[PDB]
Amino acid sequence: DAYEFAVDVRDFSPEDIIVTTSNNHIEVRAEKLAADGTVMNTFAHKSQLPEDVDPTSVTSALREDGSLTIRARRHPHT
Repeated sequence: DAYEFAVDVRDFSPEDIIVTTSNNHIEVRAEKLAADGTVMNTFAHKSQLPEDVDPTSVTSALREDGSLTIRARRHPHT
């Protein structure tokens, strides 16, 4: 089984969407610029992964409905 959550990136461009991970957190972040290029819109979704989720297995899939799907596999205890 894997661990996944969704992010709302509907009004942003793929270039500005960024996924930053580390030992126990994932950080999705985007920002939409105007014609000139001034930031008119930005957010930052910073998650706190469980201890069994491997942060190096994080795949990301943008879909046509404007939702970003973060996905990481977990090695549960046995």
